Amino acid sequence: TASWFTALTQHGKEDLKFPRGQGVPINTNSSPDDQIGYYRRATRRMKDLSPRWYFYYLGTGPEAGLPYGANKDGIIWVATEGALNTPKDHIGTRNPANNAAIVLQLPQGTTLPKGFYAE
Amino acid sequence: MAEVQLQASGGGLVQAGDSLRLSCVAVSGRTISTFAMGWFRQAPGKEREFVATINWSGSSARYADPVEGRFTISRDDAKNTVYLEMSSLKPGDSAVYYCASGRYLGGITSYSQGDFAPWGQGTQVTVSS
Repeated sequence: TASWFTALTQHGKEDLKFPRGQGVPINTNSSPDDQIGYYRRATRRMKDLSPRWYFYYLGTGPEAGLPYGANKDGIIWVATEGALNTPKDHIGTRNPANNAAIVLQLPQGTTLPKGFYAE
Repeated sequence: MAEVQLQASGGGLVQAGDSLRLSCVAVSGRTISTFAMGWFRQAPGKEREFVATINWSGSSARYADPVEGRFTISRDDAKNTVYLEMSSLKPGDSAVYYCASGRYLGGITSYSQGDFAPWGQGTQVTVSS
């Protein structure tokens, strides 16, 4: 079980956040109804590597139980206009043996915090 | 399927011309904020009918033709509740009323049934002549 995409590395002090309507990775095999979920910070650590933020679709992942909006540390919430607030059970999570991660891509003009870069 | 996450209330038996006020409450962690919302109704022996949709901000609302001018849709995101204020009620407005969660940051143009999900448990409204 893993994110369908690659992480956004936080190179900065600022944590990941997106304006409403922004921050959902592009997946052409997903629909407008699906375009909603959360990013989970995972920090590696002897030194502390930069934090990595992984996107999971709503209703999937380590915080599958959280409803959209719930407050938990290291959980931030994103959605695209048109998404529906239903669990995305059909998309699910990625099994690394059978499938490999999708390079996270954000639409042109997406607003990112300082220290975040999208190829 | 899933547990109910939207619950309508305030239905009753009323007489023609009376007004009623319905509420639909998100529960179990569900939020309605920054989502459009809808009210639908099922008359006895009849298909689901679009009644009203209010957009994500509350600026804008659309009503069905029969309900036009008599119903008013409203939202209070802080309490997670949507409301349908019904006036000069008619026997034909007799039905089961339920709300549904609409699309993220949507409104108005999206009034189809596929534009909403999940769907709420309803409350029965009966109007006598």
